[PDB]
Amino acid sequence: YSVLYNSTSFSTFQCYGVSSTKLNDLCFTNVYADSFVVRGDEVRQIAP
Amino acid sequence: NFRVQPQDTVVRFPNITNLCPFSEVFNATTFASVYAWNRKRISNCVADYSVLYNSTSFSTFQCYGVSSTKLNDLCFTNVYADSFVVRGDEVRQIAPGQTGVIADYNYKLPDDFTGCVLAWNSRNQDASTSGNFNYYYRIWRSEKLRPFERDIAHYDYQVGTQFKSSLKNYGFYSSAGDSHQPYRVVVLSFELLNAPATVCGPKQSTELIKNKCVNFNFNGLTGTGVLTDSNKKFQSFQQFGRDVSDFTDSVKDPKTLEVLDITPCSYGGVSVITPGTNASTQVAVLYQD
Amino acid sequence: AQALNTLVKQLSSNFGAISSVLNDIISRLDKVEAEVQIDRLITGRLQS
Amino acid sequence: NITYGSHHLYVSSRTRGVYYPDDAFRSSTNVLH
Amino acid sequence: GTTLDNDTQSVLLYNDGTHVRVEVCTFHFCPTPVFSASSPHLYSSAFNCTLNYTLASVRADFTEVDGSFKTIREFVFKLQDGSLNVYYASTSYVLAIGATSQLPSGVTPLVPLWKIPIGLNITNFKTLVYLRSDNTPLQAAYVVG
Ligand SMILES: *[C@@H]1O[C@H](CO)[C@@H](O[C@@H]2O[C@H](CO)[C@@H](O[C@@H]3O[C@H](CO[C@H]4O[C@H](CO)[C@@H](O)[C@H](O[C@H]5O[C@H](CO)[C@@H](O)[C@H](O)[C@@H]5O)[C@@H]4O)[C@@H](O)[C@H](O)[C@@H]3O)[C@H](O)[C@H]2NC(C)=O)[C@H](O)[C@H]1NC(C)=O
Ligand SMILES: C=CC1=C(C)/C(=C/c2[nH]c(/C=C3N=C(/C=C4\NC(=O)C(C)=C4C=C)C(C)=C\3CCC(=O)O)c(CCC(=O)O)c2C)NC1=O
Ligand SMILES: *[C@@H]1O[C@H](CO)[C@@H](O[C@@H]2O[C@H](CO)[C@@H](O)[C@H](O)[C@H]2NC(C)=O)[C@H](O)[C@H]1NC(C)=O
Ligand SMILES: *[C@@H]1O[C@H](CO)[C@@H](O[C@@H]2O[C@H](CO)[C@@H](O)[C@H](O)[C@H]2NC(C)=O)[C@H](O)[C@H]1NC(C)=O
Ligand SMILES: *[C@@H]1O[C@H](CO)[C@@H](O[C@@H]2O[C@H](CO)[C@@H](O)[C@H](O)[C@H]2NC(C)=O)[C@H](O)[C@H]1NC(C)=O
Ligand SMILES: CCCCC/C=C/C/C=C/CCCCCCCC(=O)O
Ligand SMILES: *[C@@H]1O[C@H](CO)[C@@H](O)[C@H](O)[C@H]1NC(C)=O
Ligand SMILES: *[C@@H]1O[C@H](CO)[C@@H](O)[C@H](O)[C@H]1NC(C)=O
Ligand SMILES: *[C@@H]1O[C@H](CO)[C@@H](O)[C@H](O)[C@H]1NC(C)=O
Repeated sequence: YSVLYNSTSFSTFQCYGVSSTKLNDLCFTNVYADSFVVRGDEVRQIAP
Repeated sequence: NFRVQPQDTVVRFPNITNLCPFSEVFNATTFASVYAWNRKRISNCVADYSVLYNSTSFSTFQCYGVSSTKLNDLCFTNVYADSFVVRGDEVRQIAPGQTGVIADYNYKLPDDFTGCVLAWNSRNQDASTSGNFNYYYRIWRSEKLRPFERDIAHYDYQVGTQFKSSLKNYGFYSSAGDSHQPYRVVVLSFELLNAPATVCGPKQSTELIKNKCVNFNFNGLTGTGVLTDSNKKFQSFQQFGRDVSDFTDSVKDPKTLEVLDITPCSYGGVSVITPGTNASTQVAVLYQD
Repeated sequence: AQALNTLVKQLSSNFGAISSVLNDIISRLDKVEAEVQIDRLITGRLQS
Repeated sequence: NITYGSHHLYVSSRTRGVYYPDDAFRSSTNVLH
Repeated sequence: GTTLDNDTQSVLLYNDGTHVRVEVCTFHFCPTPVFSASSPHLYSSAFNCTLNYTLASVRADFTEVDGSFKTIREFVFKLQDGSLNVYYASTSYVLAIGATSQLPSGVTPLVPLWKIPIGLNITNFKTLVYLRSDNTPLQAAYVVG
């Protein structure tokens, strides 16, 4: 995920159940990536 | 136990005649790059911050370790102002416990950070139609930065088989979207109520009232007690004294550098003697001590 | 023996934290949000 | 510039290096830090 | 500093004779940084320098004193959130010239002196001393723990 530093910047990056600084030292089980397009004011709705 | 209510209010702040350089750190002509972030020492000034209401406004005013509404009644120790320019989507990386390119390689806050983070959009000051390329950020360091650590060295790093510069140029164009627009960030860091302080809020400190139960406020530390002269010698780096429990039982007065003992107002056991209800309404009170 | 074994078994209580294991909390969270879970575990084990 | 040689020993630190761990005044107490 | 040459920044904390100055600059240091005749012979150049101010105004002369050792000056340097914290205490310690080298007995508390916002990685450090006019070292000793 440090290969994205050269090209990609995220306006929203919020992690749940895990600290973002601990992601480099962890292994992850049953990983899924859900991708879609919403409006700008609907990004806040993507949260528990 | 026998309670004594406070009657007067004693406010004791160090006497400061100067306003803090809000125009010097918020209205500066140039801001540093985030990899070479500038730190300014702040001392001997009054942190009014209501003089900024007329001119400037901030998109981000998150404070850590202190409430925003309590800033006017406090004194601040070891105040620093960190200023840099970062992209609009990297403002959220200026927070404790964050990851990303800025938090890893450019500017890291402590996990136990005490202070406030201020940021505002700096378009038409740091962006141009042809593009402003005067701002840089680190892209790689071989090691994540420790909190409040700065790396301004120029070095290359290996991308595949070639060597590229570890410093990448910000491309700040006018009308590029708010997430890609330049943002000026000011980070204020301090510590509270543990050491002598020279930066204080506007509080209009009052006279000293001794041998009475008063509501005191010494360098932002509020409470209720009785102030008396003390034969304690503070060692010039100490502002408050503690007893065997963590309780402020002495304080160095910031104007006249003498130590005042702080004593609780309520003291003494009280018991009441009564016959039965529906036998009498008269009572006898035994005041122990 | 039952008192000592109950003391041993009560270390599996979450005490309102995300986990009863200190290692899990330290591995998933940084030291700002692991601190509250560790404090909850400390309070519970001191109560035991 | 200087080629005068060096000289080093290994002494023990007999309770040296004690400093004040905080800025709070304390008297007549034993405090853990 | 870390490498103590001109590809990284370094902290220069010293007494010039009348003041205690701290300089966080990119120094092209001499192969042996040392004062010669109460004059700095520390660095050839320093360009990208982010911190430069005086911490205290103490009057320390460069005069050799004959006799035995008189005082001990103890320091504690630690890094805390990018700032160099300095603790200091000076005690009278009469140690003879040819006597056995040992630290004093008892406890002398070091008071907190300065908090210098260097903002640097510190993995190594070197000591700066001063010599006579003919570049001869004086009678002194220092301990590192
Ligand atoms: C803070 O202080 C320190 C001390 O000066 C500075 O940081 C440390 O510097 C030391 C040197 O004193 C480094 O130690 C060496 O670093 C190398 C690490 O190897 C990595 O980088 C290589 C080239 O960049 C690369 O080939 C190698 O790849 C390996 O791992 C990859 C995954 O990580 C893998 O894909 C590859 O196949 C390959 O196996 C590494 O990425 C190396 O020569 C030695 O092993 C040795 O460790 C430290 O690394 C530095 N510290 C840290 C924590 O990394 C630092 O500059 C100071 N800061 C300032 C501002 O001065
Ligand atoms: C370089 C760091 C450095 C430190 C930490 C330092 C601290 C320091 N030195 C002092 C005095 C002093 N200390 C020294 C000298 C020194 N003492 C030293 O720590 C060193 C290295 C020297 C020599 C260069 C002398 C001669 C005085 C002045 C005494 C006087 O004026 O009466 C004092 C007491 C000031 C006072 O009582 O008003 C402090 C706090 N001085 C320094 O020069
Ligand atoms: C910088 O960005 C470039 C792409 O623009 C990245 O370089 C490529 O990285 C991949 C692995 O992700 C390699 O297989 C390619 O060979 C690289 N490209 C070239 C042309 O060499 C690179 O990872 C980024 N560097 C960072 C983020 O430090
Ligand atoms: C920040 O600095 C700029 C530049 O000096 C100030 O802009 C000037 O404001 C005055 C007063 O309104 C005008 O007369 C000038 O024309 C402005 N421009 C220049 C180039 O001087 C701005 O007001 C300052 N803001 C604060 C809060 O001090
Ligand atoms: C740090 O600041 C001091 C004080 O300004 C600088 O010392 C001056 O250096 C100039 C140029 O050599 C001399 O003309 C002055 O006489 C010096 N002043 C004093 C009081 O010594 C010093 O060079 C700076 N350090 C740097 C830039 O590394
Ligand atoms: C292809 C996705 C694979 C996911 C694997 C498991 C998730 C663990 C890594 C999560 C981090 C995702 C990228 C975050 C980048 C943050 C940089 C920034 O702050 O801008
Ligand atoms: C201001 O504070 C100083 C602190 O040294 C004190 O000496 C002085 O008396 C104070 N001024 C007034 C007018 O009380
Ligand atoms: C940096 O140091 C190197 C190695 O000693 C030297 O060759 C070079 O001239 C120095 N450069 C500067 C700008 O001081
Ligand atoms: C460091 O020095 C170099 C060479 O003088 C210069 O180009 C660069 O801008 C400097 N970096 C800073 C001041 O951050």
